[PDB]
Amino acid sequence: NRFTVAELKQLVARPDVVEMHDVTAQDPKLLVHLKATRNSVPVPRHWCFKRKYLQGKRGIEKPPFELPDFIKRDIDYQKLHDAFFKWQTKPKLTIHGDLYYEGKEF
Amino acid sequence: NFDEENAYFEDEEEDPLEAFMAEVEDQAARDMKRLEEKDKERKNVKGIRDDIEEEDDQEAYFRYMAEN
Amino acid sequence: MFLYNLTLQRATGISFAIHGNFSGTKQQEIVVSRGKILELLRPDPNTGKVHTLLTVEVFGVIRSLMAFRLTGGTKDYIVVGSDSGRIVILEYQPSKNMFEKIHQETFGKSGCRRIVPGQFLAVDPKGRAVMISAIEKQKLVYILNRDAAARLTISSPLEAHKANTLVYHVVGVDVGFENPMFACLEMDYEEADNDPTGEAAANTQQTLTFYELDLGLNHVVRKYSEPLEEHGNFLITVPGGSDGPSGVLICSENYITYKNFGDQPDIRCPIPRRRNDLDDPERGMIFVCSATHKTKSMFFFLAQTEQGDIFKITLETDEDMVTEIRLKYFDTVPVAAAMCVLKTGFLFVASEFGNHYLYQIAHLGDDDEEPEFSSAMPLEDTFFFQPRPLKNLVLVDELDSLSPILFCQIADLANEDTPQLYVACGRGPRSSLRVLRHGLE
Amino acid sequence: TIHSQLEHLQSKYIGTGHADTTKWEWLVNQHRDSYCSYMGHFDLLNYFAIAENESKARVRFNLMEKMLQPCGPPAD
Amino acid sequence: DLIFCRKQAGVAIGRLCEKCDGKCVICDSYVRPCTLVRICDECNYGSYQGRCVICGGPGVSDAYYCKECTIQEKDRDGCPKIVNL
Amino acid sequence: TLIPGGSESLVYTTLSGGIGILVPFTSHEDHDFFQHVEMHLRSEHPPLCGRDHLSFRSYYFPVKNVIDGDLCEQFNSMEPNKQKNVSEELDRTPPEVSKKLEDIRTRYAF
Amino acid sequence: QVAFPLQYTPRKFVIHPESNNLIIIETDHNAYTEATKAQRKQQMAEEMVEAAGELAAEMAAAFLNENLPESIFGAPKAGNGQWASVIRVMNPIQGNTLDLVQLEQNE
Amino acid sequence: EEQKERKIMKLLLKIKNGTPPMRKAALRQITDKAREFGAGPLFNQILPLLMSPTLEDQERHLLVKVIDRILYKLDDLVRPYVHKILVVIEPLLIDEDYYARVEGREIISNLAKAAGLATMISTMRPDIDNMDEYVRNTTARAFAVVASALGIPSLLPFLKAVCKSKKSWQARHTGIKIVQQIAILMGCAILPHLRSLVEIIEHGLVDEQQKVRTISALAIAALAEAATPYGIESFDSVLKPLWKGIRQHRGKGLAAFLKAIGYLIPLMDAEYANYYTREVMLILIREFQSPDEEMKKIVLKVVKQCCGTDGVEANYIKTEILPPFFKHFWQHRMALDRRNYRQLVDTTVELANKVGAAEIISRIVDDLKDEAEQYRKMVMETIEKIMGNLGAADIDHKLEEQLIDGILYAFQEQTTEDSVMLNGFGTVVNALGKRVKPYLPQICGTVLWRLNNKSAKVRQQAADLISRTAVVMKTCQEEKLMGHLGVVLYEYLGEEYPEVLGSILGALKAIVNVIGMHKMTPPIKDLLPRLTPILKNRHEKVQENCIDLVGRIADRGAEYVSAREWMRICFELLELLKAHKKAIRRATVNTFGYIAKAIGPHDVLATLLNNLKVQERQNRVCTTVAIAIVAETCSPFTVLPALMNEYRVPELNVQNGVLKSLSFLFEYIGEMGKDYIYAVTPLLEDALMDRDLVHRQTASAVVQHMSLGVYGFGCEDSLNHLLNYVWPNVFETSPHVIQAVMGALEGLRVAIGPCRMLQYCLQGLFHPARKVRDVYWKIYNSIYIGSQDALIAHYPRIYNDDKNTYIRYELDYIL
Ligand SMILES: CC[C@H](O)[C@@H](C)[C@H]1O[C@@H]1C[C@@](C)(O)/C=C/C=C(\C)[C@H]1OC(=O)C[C@H](O)CC[C@@](C)(O)[C@@H](OC(=O)N2CCN(C3CCCCCC3)CC2)/C=C/[C@@H]1C
Ligand SMILES: [Zn+2]
Ligand SMILES: [Zn+2]
Ligand SMILES: [Zn+2]
Repeated sequence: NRFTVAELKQLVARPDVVEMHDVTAQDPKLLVHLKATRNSVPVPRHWCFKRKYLQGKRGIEKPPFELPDFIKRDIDYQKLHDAFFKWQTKPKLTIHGDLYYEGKEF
Repeated sequence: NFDEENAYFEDEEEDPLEAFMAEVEDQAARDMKRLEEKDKERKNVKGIRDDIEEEDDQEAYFRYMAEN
Repeated sequence: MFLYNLTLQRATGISFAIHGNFSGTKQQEIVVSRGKILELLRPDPNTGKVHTLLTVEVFGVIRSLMAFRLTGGTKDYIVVGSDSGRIVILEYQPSKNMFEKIHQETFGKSGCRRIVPGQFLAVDPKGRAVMISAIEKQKLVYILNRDAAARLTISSPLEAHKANTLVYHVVGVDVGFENPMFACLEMDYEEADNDPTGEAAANTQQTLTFYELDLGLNHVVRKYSEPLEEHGNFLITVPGGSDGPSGVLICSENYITYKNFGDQPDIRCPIPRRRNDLDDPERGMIFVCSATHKTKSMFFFLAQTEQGDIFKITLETDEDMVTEIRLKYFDTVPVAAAMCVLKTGFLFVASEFGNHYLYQIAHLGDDDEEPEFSSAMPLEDTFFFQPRPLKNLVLVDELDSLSPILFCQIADLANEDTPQLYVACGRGPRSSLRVLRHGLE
Repeated sequence: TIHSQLEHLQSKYIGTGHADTTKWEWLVNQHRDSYCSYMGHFDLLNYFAIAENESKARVRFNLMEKMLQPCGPPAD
Repeated sequence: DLIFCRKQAGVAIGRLCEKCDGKCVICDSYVRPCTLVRICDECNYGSYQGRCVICGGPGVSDAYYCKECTIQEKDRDGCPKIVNL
Repeated sequence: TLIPGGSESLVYTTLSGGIGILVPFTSHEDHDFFQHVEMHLRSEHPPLCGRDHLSFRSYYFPVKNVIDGDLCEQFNSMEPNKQKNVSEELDRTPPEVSKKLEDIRTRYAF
Repeated sequence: QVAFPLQYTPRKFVIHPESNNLIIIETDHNAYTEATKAQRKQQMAEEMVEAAGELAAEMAAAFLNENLPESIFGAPKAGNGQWASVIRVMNPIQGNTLDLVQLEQNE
Repeated sequence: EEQKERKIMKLLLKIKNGTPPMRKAALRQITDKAREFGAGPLFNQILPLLMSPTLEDQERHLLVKVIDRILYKLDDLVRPYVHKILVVIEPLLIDEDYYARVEGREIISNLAKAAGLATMISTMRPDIDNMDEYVRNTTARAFAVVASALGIPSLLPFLKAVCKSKKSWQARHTGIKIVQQIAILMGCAILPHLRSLVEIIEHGLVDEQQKVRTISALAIAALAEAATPYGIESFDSVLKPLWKGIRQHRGKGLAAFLKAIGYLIPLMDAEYANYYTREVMLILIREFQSPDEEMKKIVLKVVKQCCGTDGVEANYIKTEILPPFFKHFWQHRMALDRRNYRQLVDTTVELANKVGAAEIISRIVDDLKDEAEQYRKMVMETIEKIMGNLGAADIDHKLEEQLIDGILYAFQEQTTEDSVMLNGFGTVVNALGKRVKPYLPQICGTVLWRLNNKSAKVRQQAADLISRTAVVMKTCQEEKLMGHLGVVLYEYLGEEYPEVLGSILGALKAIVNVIGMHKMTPPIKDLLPRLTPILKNRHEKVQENCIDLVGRIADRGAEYVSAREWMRICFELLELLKAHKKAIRRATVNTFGYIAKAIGPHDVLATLLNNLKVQERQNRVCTTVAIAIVAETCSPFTVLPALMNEYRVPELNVQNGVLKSLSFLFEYIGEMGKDYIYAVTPLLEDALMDRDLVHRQTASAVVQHMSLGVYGFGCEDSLNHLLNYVWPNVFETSPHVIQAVMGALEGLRVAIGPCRMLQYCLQGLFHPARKVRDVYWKIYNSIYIGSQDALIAHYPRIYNDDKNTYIRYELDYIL
């Protein structure tokens, strides 16, 4: 008394958002409809994994911290303050729906 | 009941009412007899106290903890 | 990009209106609420002009506005319930021309919420208690007192919550220095959420519930609750004590009912209809607002329908019992959101849209030939009357109001150099196109 | 036990959900607080009363009447 | 058993002891006290009249919410007195 | 542009009959001064019915790059003691603050 | 401000670039058109004249003569899917209506 | 079975010594049980336990709640026992404990509501006529409680009947006492029934019995006190008898009538108030000469009450009232009389508040020089009260000279160190201000003589006087023997008594804080190295004053001592941020800010980072606080690069310290952080990608504090970017990590808005796995409880199915 993947793919307006477990929900039609809303980033993708969200591979061994360019170019007066606020740039930022996951650094 | 004035004042010491009392006594005796008889009481609930008749939030939380 | 906001012309639509002696003297003033602006007006009894004394931006949503006075005082206070989780009490200072905040009591989170009070506000007619209520289960009661310096003191709130309950309207009941009473139109929806057939949704009635505050025991109790015949909108406080009986008027669809707890039967009067009406016969008729005028000799009410017809309601009474409700056609004015009857014989009409009006009540008493309807009259079938031009009222003043603005164009369509504002505003047969120019005329 | 008390107080507030909440309960909750928000905000009611050509008291009464059973009666 | 009271708060002002004087009752911060704490009537009665809301010792000064808790409207819940069962 | 020889503004219209404008700042100094005026008036002159001013202008979305000039012009209606307490933090007298408030209004609107 | 009266709720207007005239559209719900009002009133008259009773005194001729002004007594709000719309050409200097096009009942 | 119900109603022990949950459970069940148990057994057992000789307060309060519940569950069955209950609880109404009285009144109120009025009257009427005066008082108080519970008009007929009783005067006395107790208990709520009560009690003022007249006057006074400032038409039939009585009576009854007059006068208009004052004033002037002291107290109260109204003007007062008042009341006999001493002071101050300060101040200032010191302290108290309430404006040359000479002579002629002379001297000099130029040499000589020796209890009082008067001491343009005083205060820096050292440090600080560091005699490079060892003293006053003094020195005289000593002093102050006292912490924060502003952020920041690396927990937390202080005083631009350079060390427990410092820094600077969010974003990225749990927990804390710090400033880009890294941690089982994640999410709900949060929750609200649903519904409930109203505009569209309608059609309208 539960849909199959191909049967539910025939009912929905957007079949490419249907997945393996989606037919096992209590209300798959509402689930697939919310998966197709014109926003609403998806789930963090590691809920079904078994490695506690930290992958022990990919060679994470790397430099500790690279300071920005503005970091390098009393200790410094209001002229070097002027320098730090003339050199200040906006860094790279990801938009609303770009979640991070273990792999997406390399 | 304390006031240095109250102590000062309370220190120097050395027909219609009857009719009203009689009427009150008759009414009171009738009411007492009716309650003792409990023969004709419909128990018409006057005012229901919602707080007295309804579990509080803390009581509900205790009940929930006991349940699980 | 950084922007600075400026207001050029404030809002002119009225939501609520109260009247009273807010300056402490014998003259009467009106406090009106815009959406987010509070405003004090004073109509001149010599010329009939309405002057604006004070206007303040409150930066919130005003949802309920009441006036009350303590016993022995000569000045009225203002109770405001808003979209914050606070009840506020204000006092007008005539010498400083500003509103002074007297009390602030916080009870919940901000915003127009389902279960946080602030939508309904009732006050005891003697001024010793105030009730703030939400549309859902939560209700709170504050006791108001006075110290030896004649300043107002407020107590901690008493709860009267009741789950799965909806409130239509709350009013305070006028008792003779007895325990304060509050009346509510309530509906329980618990049964309707459990029936999949949809039959518990129907067969569900409004109740008229009475809440008694026992100042000796300091708690609120449900005393009486009775199911009603059909669903009613707002309630009306009947003046009680030593001048009048102590009940409520329930305004409903096609009817108006008087009700009181005790041995008093229910009295119903159907609302009269206009003879040869051109409106759809399936539609009913409700009252939209009311105004009470109490006099040391008698009292009456003024209620207005959706068509804009004001009827004059009087009450035929006995030593304690009410026997008849009599209705008489009074006049026709635009549909109002609030009506205030002022001593010195003035009626203030704040319309839902468009200009507001101040009328002189020219004809006191009723020496006329037009019929007077009654609850004692038998009818199998409804009463009928003929609408006519103004007979009891005279128009004295008209306050301009741009609400609602629907379309605007700023353009130099004349051959001045300054542009004019062409504004399509208004609704129904009272709409208009207005040209606005900056300057004096 | 503070976290458990929070889990009991959050459940107490009307409109909150949990892992067994159905579509019907969610939707009637948002319909009900939508109607209350319409009753609260003065210019939304203005918009509706201009749109459907009714008095504001009539729109308020209609919303209160719709409050009882929004989205129809429940399942099974 | 560290649980807040969470009853309807009244006109009584919350108090803090000499050890808890600068603390916020909800988050235990010391920066920027902003809003005066109110407690219910059963927490302010008889022997409970003046007492620390955090621990229960003799109160010496007013309890406050921090600006961080005031911004999130955490001063809008019930009585914040710590009660043990 | 509303006045002859003035600057362009964004005029809006409301369902309650209100008319208002949003005008851009041209320098950082005016923006900073008006930001500090708004900050100090948010605390020492709070809304009358118990509302938080910053929370009201963030009703559905947080405010971004707008200064409420209807809160700022309430400075001219405070009492002289609080007007002095506010003005002495901006390193200024009340008449100078009043003149600065009137300048931006007369630059765009009436 | 100067005001010029309209018939229904105005929705939107445009400006003619050459003549500087205004083209306004007005529309209302629960509303009759002029023709529907006239024929509904004639219907009610002919039905009240045949009320089967002495047919000897005519309130119908008095009911048809004077129309109570809608700006004072309101427009008859009748129907749930009933509309009424109008297109108007107006001079903005004066208030005169240059042209008026009435549309059918439920448009 | 009988003890059946007893053994089961040991529920009251279930409650007495029981847990709160079972407390309320047994409460509810015994409430349901009451009607069937019966009032007989229930009361037979509870009234002994309430009569227990050593019951507690909370226990007694719980017993009251239980009685109220039984009264609710049994209304008309309590009648045959009412009498009994009363004999147990008619006491507790004259008890010296306030809460005992409240509990007794609540019990009697619930009993009167349970039973009827007729029953209460029938059980209470036999003790109306009793001869034992102890019973007639509890009876009147209980009748007042019953009137407050069931209403006044319900008892008005019984009252009207009982005080017309021709049978005995005791019944009339008790009825009038009932009216008086009703007034006392109900206050301003008697106003609608004022005239009824007044006409009920008014005929007693002319009785043949003297006890009835006295109690009637006391009841009139009580009603007038409850009514103020309203009600004078209701007191009209009493004006003639009261004044005729004060004209004919003499003694106790005269005192009662005068109390009534005094409570009635402030209710009148100017005419009546002015006319009535004259009459009662000639009578009161006659009564000034009375030996009785109760009479003196009543006369003083009436004088204060009448002289405070508008109908009485200063001319009549100074012409008729002041000579006899000052001739009869101002003698040291009044000073040793402790009972009326405060009354005399208050009456004199409130007289001066209307007639003018000059006359009062003169008439008593000639008396500042006196053989008795009690009479000296009295005059000083009155003078300084008047000076603080009105000032020294109309005080002139002769009066100024007399005041100064008197206060100087009173200061020297002092046996025990008292606060009276100290406060008098202080307020007199502070009110005179820049006017006392030569009495400044005089006062300096006096304080020099007092501070030179004599046991340091005179020296600490002199130091307090210096601390409170140095402002006016220097603002008069005089600095030299100011330095002479500072030299001596410096020499008095080694003291075994910490209380005197606190006052010495306070005086030194008040000096150096008010005189300029310029041109001042005692050198700073001498005071400060002598001052730094006192910072380790363990007395609170010494510590606070020393820290305040070092702070002032660092704020103004920073260029007089080397930076190395400043560094040592700040490193020593580091340990005072842990003080159990709030004033110590406040002063330490201030002084650290000053020292940091003085010596520069670079060296102190390097030292603070080194100290953060190597120490135990509490010292590292204090170092974090110190770093935040340095970054706030000297703009965070000067601290952030050096702190971010320390995160570059490839070693745990160093990066975690940097993260804790950043957390507290953003929490402490709040709004100032809007210019520094772009600089710390990559570091927070790195810390959120880390495997270490403390890294991610602290990064979440930083995100929360940063979010709540910038709100309304347009920093949503970086906060959304950081949310993209915070969100994957919602599936974390560790409690501390998930707590920090929830805090960060609720901060982003405010800074970023609820729409974004709902967009993050939508796809998980209905996930097939129960874990995802639990987590997402917790987050959603947190988003819903705050800002329920905004969510109305954010919900996504959901289409109708065959059974139900889900579209919100009103929002689709288009005008
Ligand atoms: C994470 C750090 C720890 O929680 C730590 C604070 C705490 O765990 C320790 C235990 C204990 C008892 O030693 C804590 C010490 C307390 C402190 C260092 C705080 O100092 C005080 O309490 C002093 C007093 O209560 C009030 C001083 C005051 C107002 O400066 C307070 O901080 C503030 O309110 N701020 C922060 C905001 N800051 C700006 C500056 C511009 C204008 C003022 C308001 C905005 C002003 C000063 C105290 C700060 C220390 C954290
Ligand atoms: Zn907090
Ligand atoms: Zn504590
Ligand atoms: Zn509590």
